[PDB]
Amino acid sequence: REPTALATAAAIRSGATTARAETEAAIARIEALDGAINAVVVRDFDRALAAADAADARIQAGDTAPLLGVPMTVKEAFDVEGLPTHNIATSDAEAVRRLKAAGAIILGKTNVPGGSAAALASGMVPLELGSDIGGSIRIPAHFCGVWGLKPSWGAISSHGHRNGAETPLGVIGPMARSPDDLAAMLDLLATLPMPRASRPPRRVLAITDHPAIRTSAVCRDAVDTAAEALAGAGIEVIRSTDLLPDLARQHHAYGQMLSVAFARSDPTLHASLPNLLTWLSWQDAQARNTRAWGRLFGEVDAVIAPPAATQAFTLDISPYDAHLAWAGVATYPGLPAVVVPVGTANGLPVGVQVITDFHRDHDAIATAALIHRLTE
Amino acid sequence: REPTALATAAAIRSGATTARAETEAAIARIEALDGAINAVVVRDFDRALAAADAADARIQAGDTAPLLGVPMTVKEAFDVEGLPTHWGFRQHAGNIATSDAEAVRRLKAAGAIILGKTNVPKGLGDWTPGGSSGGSAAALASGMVPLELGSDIGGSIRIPAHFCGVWGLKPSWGAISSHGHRYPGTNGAETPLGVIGPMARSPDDLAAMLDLLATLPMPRASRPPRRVLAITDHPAIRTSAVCRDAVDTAAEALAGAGIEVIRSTDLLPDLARQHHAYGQMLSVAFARSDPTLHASLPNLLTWLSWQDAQARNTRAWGRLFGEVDAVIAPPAATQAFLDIDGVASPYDAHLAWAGVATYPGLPAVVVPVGTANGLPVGVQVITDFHRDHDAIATAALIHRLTE
Repeated sequence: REPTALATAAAIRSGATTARAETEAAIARIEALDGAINAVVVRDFDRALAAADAADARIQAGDTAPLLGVPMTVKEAFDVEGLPTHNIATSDAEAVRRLKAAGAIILGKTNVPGGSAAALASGMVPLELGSDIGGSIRIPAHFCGVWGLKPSWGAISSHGHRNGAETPLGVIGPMARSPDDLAAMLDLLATLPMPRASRPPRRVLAITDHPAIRTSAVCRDAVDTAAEALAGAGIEVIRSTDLLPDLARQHHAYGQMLSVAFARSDPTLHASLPNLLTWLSWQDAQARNTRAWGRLFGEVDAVIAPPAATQAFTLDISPYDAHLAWAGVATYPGLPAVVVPVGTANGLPVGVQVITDFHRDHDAIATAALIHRLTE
Repeated sequence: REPTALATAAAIRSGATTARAETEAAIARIEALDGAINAVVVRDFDRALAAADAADARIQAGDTAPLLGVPMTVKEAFDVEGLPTHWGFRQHAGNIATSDAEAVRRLKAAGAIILGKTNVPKGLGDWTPGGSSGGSAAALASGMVPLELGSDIGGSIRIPAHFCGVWGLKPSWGAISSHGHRYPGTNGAETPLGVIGPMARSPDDLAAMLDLLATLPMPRASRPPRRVLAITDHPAIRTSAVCRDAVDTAAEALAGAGIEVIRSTDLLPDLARQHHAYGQMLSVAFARSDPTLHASLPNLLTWLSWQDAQARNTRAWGRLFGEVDAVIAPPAATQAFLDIDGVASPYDAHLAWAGVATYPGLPAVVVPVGTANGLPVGVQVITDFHRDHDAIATAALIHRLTE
């Protein structure tokens, strides 16, 4: 039941603890627990302790930065100066730069999924930083019972996260065990200030079935539980609308675009890339999809849905993207989506994803928080 | 000249005039110039007066949205609800915009009155300088209206502003939504280059417009600049003496106010390579226009590689902006006197000065700095990505100092 990031920060500021203590304790927890959970695959414990010392000095000098002294890890795909990335990074990723400027201590990097989600769930650290490579923020968060924000496309710079430009599906985003933690991370990471949460939602679309994959009853029931809780608080919940984009076609288009990213990654598959004119048509359809979602969001304030179809589930040197169907609902149009834990079933976490309109990230967090409070 | 937009808005707020009066006056000024300047090619005067009435009601109800009652026009490329956008229908009603472009929506919400739409700027060799040829810039320069709204992929904000002696912001890439705007002849690949932006006769006007138009809040102006790079030569084209001298005038004014002006730096990205890469991207954006461009389309891997190089370019500019606060340069190679902002080829040298800021996505303000040979001449002020407000402030400083 370890404290939140904001709680740790305020405790360091108030003199109830120090950055050094928090870093020492987190190292101990990792060494204790990572024995059995191999999450922290790149350790930077000595430099971290020295940085904790630096942060303590800052605190004593009266500095008031919102994550000062808070230990954390980040996905191994982020450059951290002097650590390896799949090759030694000569500079920090932009997101890492911003986290350090806010005072956080990077203890090391977690293995690609859910490393980050495991580190959070096991209590090792209160903050983490993932990236949406096929639902790699939301699905681990759902599997492991923690919180994740897959932000609006382009909200946060992915410079230093792995030859340079932003990709039309990929985003980086915060993971935590608290919505207030997510919100503070978003405000630190965002290139430009994101709109503040508006009024509580008045109407929500709840969906439980996706044409591309069968969803388990547990995941469906979780959405239903959330829907009923919202209804009970006087929010109107609908289950169908003419403004819902065609999810089958959307999922097909998502898989096409996703396969480009992975075809480009290996020269042997370079022959199978589409031609430029096809690519430009795919980008136009993506843009249209975003606008279609915008129209839906003229009628509803949020969409609630499964994060994934299930709960948590060689001599050779994936084509199958239907497990990503639920992730692609938000990813393809670039909409923000928060995964929130809503309980355990069969001794395993289950969450719900809350999708809002483009740039309504803060609302996704607030509505997720509302669901959590109403579901206890 | 006529008052600025912010001056008009304060006069309406103070009760010195009304939106109705301002709209009546602007209509009269447009009609007065029908002989010589036909820039307002789509007119919506009746609905405008009713919208002026609405704005007056808002004022009476205590609203203080910053453009309330201020008349304006917008480039004909923008959708305005109830006015023609050519949608390809072989009937009238099919070609009527059913909604405002996002930028127009924002302007109207802030209280501006859209009287109508201005002709797209005329091309190089088709040219108040030029009469109507400047479109938005001509409407501003002639005093018809104090606010305008343009779009710029190869200079159609900056260069008309320079030709006509008015102000324009080519914002940071992505700063303002281009929903409801269409670059004729493009195929989606113009998206990494094109921006929409405000035009006015005042830096304060530009700054207020930017804040109303911006999707997300833009950083506030920081301290005054301490160091500026002045450049007068581009490898792809010869620049006229007068355009060079304008930069020199601005440089000397800044220097005289104690700002350090340099003329060279190791951190200046390679303008020749950048100009070539800009032309390549334009040749894809406009490939629908021409069988030759269609034939010479690259493969996808090459396209994606061009986008990576563009991203690297932006960062190279960022490194330059760790040492200087602004770059001042010609807006264009001359003064006044398939279609890519007035030119017929993606590789036309006349785009050189436009490309300096366009390719990396940097903000650039064009500011009038006087007249030579009886024609306006301006300077473009380029700042780092998202430092739009600094571009405007530095432009404003230049203007004050060259009085």
